[PDB]
Amino acid sequence: LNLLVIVVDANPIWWGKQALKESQFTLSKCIDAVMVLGNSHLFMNRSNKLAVIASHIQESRFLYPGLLTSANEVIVEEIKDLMTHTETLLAGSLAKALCYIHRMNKEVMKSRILVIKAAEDSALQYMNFMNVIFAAQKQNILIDACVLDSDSGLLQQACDITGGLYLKVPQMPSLLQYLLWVFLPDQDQRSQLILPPPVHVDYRAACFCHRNLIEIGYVCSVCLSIFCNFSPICTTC
Amino acid sequence: SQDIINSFQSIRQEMEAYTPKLTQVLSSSAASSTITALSPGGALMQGGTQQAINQMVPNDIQSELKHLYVAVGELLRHFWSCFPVNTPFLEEKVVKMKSNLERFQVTKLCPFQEKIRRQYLSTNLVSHIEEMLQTAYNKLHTWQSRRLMKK
Amino acid sequence: LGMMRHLYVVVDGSRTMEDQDLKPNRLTCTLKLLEYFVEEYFDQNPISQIGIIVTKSKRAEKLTELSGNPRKHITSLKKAVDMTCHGEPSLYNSLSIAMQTLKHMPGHTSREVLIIFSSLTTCDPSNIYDLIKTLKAAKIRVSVIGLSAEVRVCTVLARETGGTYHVILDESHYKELLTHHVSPPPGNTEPGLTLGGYFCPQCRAKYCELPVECKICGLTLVSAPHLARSYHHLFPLDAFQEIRFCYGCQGVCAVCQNVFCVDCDVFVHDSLHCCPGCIH
Ligand SMILES: [Zn+2]
Ligand SMILES: [Zn+2]
Ligand SMILES: [Zn+2]
Ligand SMILES: [Zn+2]
Ligand SMILES: [Zn+2]
Repeated sequence: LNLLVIVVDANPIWWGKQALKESQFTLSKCIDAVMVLGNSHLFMNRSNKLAVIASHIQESRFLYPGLLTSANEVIVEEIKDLMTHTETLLAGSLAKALCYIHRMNKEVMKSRILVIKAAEDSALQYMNFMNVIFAAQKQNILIDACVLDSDSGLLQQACDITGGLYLKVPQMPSLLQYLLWVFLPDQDQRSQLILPPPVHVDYRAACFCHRNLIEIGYVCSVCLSIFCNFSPICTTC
Repeated sequence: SQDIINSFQSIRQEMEAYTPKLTQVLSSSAASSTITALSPGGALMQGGTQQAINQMVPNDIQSELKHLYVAVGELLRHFWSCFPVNTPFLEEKVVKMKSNLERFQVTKLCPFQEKIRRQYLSTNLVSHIEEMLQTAYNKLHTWQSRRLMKK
Repeated sequence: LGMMRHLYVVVDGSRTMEDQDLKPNRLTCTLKLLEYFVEEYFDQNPISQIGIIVTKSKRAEKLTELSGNPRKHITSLKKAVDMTCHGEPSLYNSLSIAMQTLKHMPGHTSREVLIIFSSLTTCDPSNIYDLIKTLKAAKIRVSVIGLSAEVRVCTVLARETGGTYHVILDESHYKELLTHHVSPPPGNTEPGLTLGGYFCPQCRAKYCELPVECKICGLTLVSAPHLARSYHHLFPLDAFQEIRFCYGCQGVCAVCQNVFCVDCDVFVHDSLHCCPGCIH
């Protein structure tokens, strides 16, 4: 019961930018906030599970499945091995997240995925990122998300299709207090608490040639491919 | 491509000194101020007031707000229809000229109406309608700039 | 795959709509399965439309204009549950209303008319057999779902224009016949997407949480996640070949050479619809 997969944004280009920005919030002061929420999920019930995924560039390693002193010393040594194409990939990590939930749901459970996104969104994976949301919506898997600086437009649609929460933190070093407040309770205890409501949804699409975010465009009538301001003929078939 | 090769360098050396847990994860000051953030009196302005005040009890103003819907709505459906058909004919050009003055006449007949109704308390929001006439305003500016580019 | 459809649904309002052998009112069993039909139609068809016409006392009246609102049809069928249903219907008048405003759709669609007909008699002031020559010219595909019998003019109307004609066994057969019409048979429109909760991008006309077109500027406002579900049929994913440690679940694709398992090979192809190794 209550399996919680955390997908951390381990983008080594954005985290190195803040490591020299002297903003007093590095990666090592953020993975330990995942480790405390990882440890605090293993206390609210006896039979609770955990899985942490790290989103590198061109790689996405599982962290925790390779008492809590053997559950935190693995995530410490794996960040020490993974952190030693200038945009991160997120849909490859949520694809492994839906694969791990589906296997652990075969050995029995309500599950949910918490994404801690840090860098800006990559619109080049919108055709794949939207597939893993409907694959998660058909199994009632919540996709919660907390963002650090910039509102990811793709990630707000993940929390409203599935039914999760979207929360923009205003402060970097108070990350753990938001994580323990709105993402620590499960789906059933969420109905009995007050959470901040979603404030905005970023509904756009992408062209099939430029993949730009369009608000007014042209769709085909048989292919349903949305296009930019040309509309000569159906390009696909 | 000069800052990518060093920020990737700076994050590799950072991941040797690692895992402080006791006091380096949170502070007592920042976590206490976060309680004020998620309280119903903090960054929850939608939580403190759920229903719009509408400058009075919403019976008489919402009658005029419904009349302000029909006064701008059924005039803009004549504006956007002739704007839709590009046509490049004199009949559509004269209709665009005829709708130009009326849309300008729709401004002063709604601004004075918002100067009469919202002077008793000035409590409700009336500018939500105003961008719909402002969208009718700048669409005449960009078409005249396009017709100057077309000719 | 399928194309756009502009489907009218013609509902009978005869004297014989108060008959048994259904739910105890024959009209309210038709309106019950039609409200299920409108919901299932807009989910397998994203950008289509539905009109609903009724016939009563030798006249046809358009109950709902042809618009793609999946809510405005259901709240109007719930209003017409207590219709009086006096007189005999007409089939020339109903296919004239459903032709004066279905002739002007563009030619890259599949215009259709579905007549749910309970009465046996179509008292109409003109000849029917020139409409069927006219409906065949306008490429309209008229299909009839009949009740309790088989009228001759409803087979000529179905097989000449191109539709089908079926007769009800019971209420379970009636729900099965309507589910054959939700599937589409095998040009570029201008929509505007609806960022900011639900606003309008062309003229800032705020309204409720609908995929309906703009009532002022006349632009269709669709939701881009709704169109996203109908992908993955075009450039679909291929199957794998098979002969410990996995790549998806961590405990064989021929594109990127990534080993899967049996519990992952059933999940990538069926529900995930995208290879988790190919996204890297
Ligand atoms: Zn096409
Ligand atoms: Zn484009
Ligand atoms: Zn509009
Ligand atoms: Zn596997
Ligand atoms: Zn592959």
